Amino acid sequence: MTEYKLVVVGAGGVGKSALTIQLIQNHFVDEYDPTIEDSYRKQVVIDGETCLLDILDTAGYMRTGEGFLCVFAINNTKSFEDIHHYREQIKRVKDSEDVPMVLVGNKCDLPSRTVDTKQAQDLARSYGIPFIETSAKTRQGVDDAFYTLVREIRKH
Ligand SMILES: Nc1nc2c(ncn2[C@@H]2O[C@H](COP(=O)(O)OP(=O)(O)O)[C@@H](O)[C@H]2O)c(=O)[nH]1
Ligand SMILES: [Ca+2]
Ligand code: NA
Repeated sequence: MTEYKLVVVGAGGVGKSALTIQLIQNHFVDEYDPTIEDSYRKQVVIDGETCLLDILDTAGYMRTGEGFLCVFAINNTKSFEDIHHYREQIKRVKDSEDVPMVLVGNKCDLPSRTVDTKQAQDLARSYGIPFIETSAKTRQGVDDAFYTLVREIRKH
C-alpha cells in the first residue's frame, strides 16, 4: 500500500504530540516529553484507499516529508504568529512554493479562544491551503486534519 510521509510542525505546546497520539493510540495524552521527536506508523483507509501514514512528530526525515500539518493553538496568539515561520521553512526544505499542507487550529474545546476562526481561515486562504479546527482532547477534527492532508498530497 502507498506510504505517505507526514510531518507535524508548530510552536511548543500546541498539541503536535497529542494530535499524533490521539490519531494513532486513540487517547488524549496528559503530557508528552517535549524533547521526543520520532515517527509513528498508522494503517488507515481514506476515501476507499488503504494506506500507511508515516507521521513525523517534530520537537523544537524532516526533508523527506510529503505533507505537513502546520499546527497552532487557538488559545495561543504567539503560536498562530509562528505559523508563517514554519511554512517558510517547509518551502525551503522542500525547494517548492506548493507543498501539500494544512493549517490546524488545535484546542478548539477550550473557552479561552484568542485566535478567531475568521482570522485562521483568512490565513489559510492567503496560503491557499485547507484550514481545520481540531481538539486532541475530544477527537474533534483529528482524523479530518490528517485525512485532508493525505488528500492534498493526492492532488499534488
Ligand atoms: N485542552 C486541550 N489540551 C491539549 C490539546 N492538545 C494538547 N493539549 C495539551 O497541551 C500540552 C502540550 O501538548 P503537546 O502534545 O505536548 O504539544 P507539542 O509540544 O506541540 O507536542 C499538554 O499538556 C496537553 O495535554 C487539546 O486539544 N485540548
Ligand atoms: Ca511534542
Ligand atoms: Na526538531
